Amino acid sequence: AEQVAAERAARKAANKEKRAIILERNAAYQKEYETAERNIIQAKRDAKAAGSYYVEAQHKLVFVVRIKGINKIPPKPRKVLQLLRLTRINSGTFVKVTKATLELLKLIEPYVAYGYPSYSTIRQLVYKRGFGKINKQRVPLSDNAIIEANLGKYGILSIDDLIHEIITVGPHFKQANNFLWPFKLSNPSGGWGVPRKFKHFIQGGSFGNREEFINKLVKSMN
Amino acid sequence: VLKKNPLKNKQVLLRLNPYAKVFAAEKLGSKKAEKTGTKPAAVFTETLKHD
Amino acid sequence: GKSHGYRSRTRYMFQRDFRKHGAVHLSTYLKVYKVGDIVDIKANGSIQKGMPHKFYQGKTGVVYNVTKSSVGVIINKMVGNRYLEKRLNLRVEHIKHSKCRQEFLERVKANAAKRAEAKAQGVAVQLKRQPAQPRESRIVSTEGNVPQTLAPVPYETFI
Amino acid sequence: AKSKNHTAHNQTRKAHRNGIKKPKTYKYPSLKGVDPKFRRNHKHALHGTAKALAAAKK
Amino acid sequence: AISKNLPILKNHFRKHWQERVKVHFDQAGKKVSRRNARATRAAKIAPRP
Amino acid sequence: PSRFTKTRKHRGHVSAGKGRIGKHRKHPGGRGMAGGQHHHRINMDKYHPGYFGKVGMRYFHKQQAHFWKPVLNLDKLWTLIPEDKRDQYLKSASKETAPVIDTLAAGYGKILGKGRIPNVPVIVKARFVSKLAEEKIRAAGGVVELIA
Amino acid sequence: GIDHTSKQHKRSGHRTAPKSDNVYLKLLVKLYTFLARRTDAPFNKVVLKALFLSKINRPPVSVSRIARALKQEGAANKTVVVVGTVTDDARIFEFPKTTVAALRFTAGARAKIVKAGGECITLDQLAVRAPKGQNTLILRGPRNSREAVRHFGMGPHKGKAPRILSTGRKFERARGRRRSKGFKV
RNA sequence: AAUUGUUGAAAGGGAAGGGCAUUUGAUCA
RNA sequence: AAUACUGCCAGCUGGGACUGAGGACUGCGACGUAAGUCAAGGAUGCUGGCAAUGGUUAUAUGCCGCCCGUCUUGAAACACGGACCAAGGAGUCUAACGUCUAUGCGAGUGUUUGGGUGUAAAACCCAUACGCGUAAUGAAAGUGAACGUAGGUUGGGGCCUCGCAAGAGGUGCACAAUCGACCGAUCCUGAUGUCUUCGGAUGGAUUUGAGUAAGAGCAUAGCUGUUGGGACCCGAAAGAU
RNA sequence: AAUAUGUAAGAAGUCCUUGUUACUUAAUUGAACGUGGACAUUUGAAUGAAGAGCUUUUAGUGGGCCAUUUUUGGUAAGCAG
RNA sequence: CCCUGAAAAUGGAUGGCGCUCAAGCGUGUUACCUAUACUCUACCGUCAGGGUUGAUAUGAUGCCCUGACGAGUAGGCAGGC
Repeated sequence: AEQVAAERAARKAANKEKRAIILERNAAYQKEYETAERNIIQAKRDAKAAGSYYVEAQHKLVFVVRIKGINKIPPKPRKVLQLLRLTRINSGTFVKVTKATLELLKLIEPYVAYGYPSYSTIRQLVYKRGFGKINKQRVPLSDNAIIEANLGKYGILSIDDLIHEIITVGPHFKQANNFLWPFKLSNPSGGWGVPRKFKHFIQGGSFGNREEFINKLVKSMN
Repeated sequence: VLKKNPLKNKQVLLRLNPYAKVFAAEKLGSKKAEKTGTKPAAVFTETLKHD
Repeated sequence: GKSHGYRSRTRYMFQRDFRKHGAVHLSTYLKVYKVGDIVDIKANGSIQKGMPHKFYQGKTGVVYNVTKSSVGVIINKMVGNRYLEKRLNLRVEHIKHSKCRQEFLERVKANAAKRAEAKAQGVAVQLKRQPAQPRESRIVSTEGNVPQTLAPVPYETFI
Repeated sequence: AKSKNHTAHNQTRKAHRNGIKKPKTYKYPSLKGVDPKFRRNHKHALHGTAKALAAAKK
Repeated sequence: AISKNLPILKNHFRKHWQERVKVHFDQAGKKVSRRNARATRAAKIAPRP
Repeated sequence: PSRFTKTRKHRGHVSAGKGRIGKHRKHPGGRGMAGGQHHHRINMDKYHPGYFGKVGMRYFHKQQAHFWKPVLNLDKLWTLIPEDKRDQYLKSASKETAPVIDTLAAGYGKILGKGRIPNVPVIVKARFVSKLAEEKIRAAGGVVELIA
Repeated sequence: GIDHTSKQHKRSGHRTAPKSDNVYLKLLVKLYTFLARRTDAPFNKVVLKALFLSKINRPPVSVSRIARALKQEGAANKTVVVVGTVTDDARIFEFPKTTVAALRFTAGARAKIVKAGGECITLDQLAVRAPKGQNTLILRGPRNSREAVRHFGMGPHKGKAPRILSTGRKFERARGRRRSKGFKV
């Protein structure tokens, strides 16, 4: 019984090959991100310069957090919240923007705050409070092996791949979002910034759509 | 047995993202953009301050 | 006392439409009804034989029986905390076809046609429908469309 | 000594505690309420096709 | 008095039945006494059966 | 029994498992079968239909001896014969020598046709026989003897 | 707090380990638990689950039923497995050779199998011969054939064996069962 | 045990009694 | 050009509080060409003091704190009982049962009505009868369940074969619905024969049953529920001898 | 109008050929049940699901009140509905 | 905004003390304190998903791993003195 070293060496070789593929894919994703951001910036610049206005495409991904307790909730909004996986206060989920999802959010707007997330806050959320759902259990994600095992059928095998699927909605965004447990955030470190949370954002509260302002609140709560 | 947080433990960050070493080496977090310059059209310039 | 009859509180329900009284157009009697077809129920006031009840007005059901001039409809009625099936025989007059099922057969035929044509080469059939996706990027040109400045109007006391 | 007559409060919650269930559907539905002549001819046709299938494939 | 899906039972205990309860606690004693009486009779009646 | 009785666990609870709004009073619905057409009519119609009313005529002094007609189906016909000879008479299927069963002596007064008895000669004696049973026995090759 | 969508701390609703205190039954349950845990054949898991069934959930299986099951195509050379008791049927006359494994065997059924040419083995022997349940066929008796299930679900227009003690005339045959005395059921 | 008398200890601006934590007094491995 | 504002850093670093769970190695990573090392699936090293910390109780301090049990939508109430302690005190038993569970036997099942025996109300043994089930339907007379591999079809665990796997084919116990076959009652039609009025073969039903369709039952014990009994305990104004 | 509400968004499906009937049609003309045969990436809108379905037993319950909105009787009511 | 309209019976209520470029009134911006609320950790119990007869070694109703939850009258079940 001396083959333990042979299996050890084979495991190391396989791990090194896997790490090489992961590094190549991560470099490709970073290059794509930089290219896309620069392309949008220059497109806005040329539209401004050519006597025109650049109408940005509507954001396809939003982050929704629950800012209301589980008491005094009407049954239809309560059911919508359960279907959207918001059963604890200060719980957040990612949502792909469609007509059905927009009408769903319009119903439980009074009890949630949602807005367009950014790559930095998405990465921070996934790194810090990123938890998976394996065998109906909340197993923390501290290695790419678990992610590859539970998501390799969809072409996702690393935490960076999962973050990429979250930020850019693709063919397997539904499964990528379903694999992730809803993020249990804490109260904001710097406070909510308003005297009354249960008022609309235009009316001076946390209730309602915050658009790009959701990033600051999410990072404060995370 | 215990969850260690990325972005605070360099070993765990490097284990999760092998590209982190290359990112730190190339300083991709602070990259200077191309020094291109375009001038807005007179129509937009006047519409900005048209009262 | 109290009154809850077979035609109670149907004054505006079992009533013919404005300028649509008289006999029934000879098109309903020419419709062919088969077992399994989905039909809607709409009572007609001119014919008082085989009229449906108030609850079954506007409900949609499958056809399970064919008779001389009548068809049987299975309607799921919610009583208590369960749905119970109800087999009710109604005349042809107070029953019309449902276009949602016809749209479903049309979509199925187009679905199969696309499954044949696209898969003849085998690339991105995408046979499934999608909701209203967010609009992509667009560029607007102010060539003859200079934005006009708008300001709120003063309050007026017109009578 | 008068008392409350009728109220529908909490009835919806009571009915929804045990979720309202759609009736269980089967491939072969009940053949009751169907035209007796059609049922008789269906029985005859079923016997005929069963005999034909038994004679053809064994 | 009347309840869910249970059978109908006809219990005939409505008079002063508590005063007329006969419990045969002396089954073994009666058997022993009968055997002793049989032996005594057999001895008395001579070898006759 | 007493140790496993729920009263011991109910000790301490004020109502002792009988409720507070409605206490465990005496018979509130009546004694015995009080009410079968007034207030318990719903249960008496949905669980015990047919309790109230008369059905047939009257048979005074009905002795349960004239109706003593025990039944015995055809499948359980060879069980009356002892096992030690049952196999022998099963393999010996000849008309000149066949096993004989006395159903009256066995305690059965009527024989019914059900079981598809094996095609062997046999003799059966019974007070009453059925048409199907007799036809099956004669088709097998046996005969039915009428005894009293 | 959590707006629970389901009952908290709810049991699975299935019976784990037998409720009986039969030492041999517990030993057999332990053996089949070991098998089903360290093997991959679903037969071991099915047998282990059936071992927890109650008396009413474990109806007897007759030798006639065994013969009928073995009469199927390709089932002649198969090992019959009955999780329960195997009874003897006198309505059958020809019993083919087989191999039946069951917990308890009726004396008449065992004699019938021995005379036919088969053998009566236990679940432990069945496991020893076929650890993965190869070439086996599981037989279960009729569960809804009990006399206590006829009375279940009694209601109007159902005909579900009303709970009675005596049978005959003037015993729940009056008004409520005939159209001449009012309504029929 | 309820109740009562002495000895020894403590508290007592129109009640006593309890919980959250500690100082002080008595006692304790 | 600089600056204000917003967003990013897989940029660095200063200060403070809580926590030390796990117990020879197993995995994922980094540094190091390589030995080996590491902040890498949960804290170690060094040093100081004592051999006081801490547990129980009384008082004191800061805050909080309405009287136990019942009725009630609403109790602390100016609603009800309680001055205290000690002793007793309230869902028990019988007969027939319903669901479930356990045991034994099993188309059979139950010794203890009784007899023999007995270390003597203990324990052991036993023949015929009898209770329930194996056949039910009609008021009754009466009759009485395989055209079939005990039917056809769907869903169906398991098993077998092919298949690297996945998947494909066959058989498919149990169970769900439906269509069929047979038995009893009712409505009908009516084959030979004949004590001319008896006999009821064969073919059907939008009819009907607490049926058959390879039996599942019997005995005892246990939780809970119902009935009758005084019936969880206590209490009437009354009636009769 | 808004709100509220029913049905459909597929393998129990679609399509090709043809076996049965005592139904029906002038009629292999229609209806039902079928046999054989073709369509598994993307099984036919989005989301979710400590899994879903089914059976038995039974304790307690059958005097309610209050809050936003709609609203009846009453001038109003911590009034009744 | 303030003033007259504006009067009820024991002595009293923005809680009172009190407050006048307010400590009163409307609005705009930061910092500060806290719920048995939220995030993490330590322990207990319950449930779910599993590993552990290759042993001397016993309690596989035993041991261990991971995840989630823990209110409550009448009432039910289970484990214990």
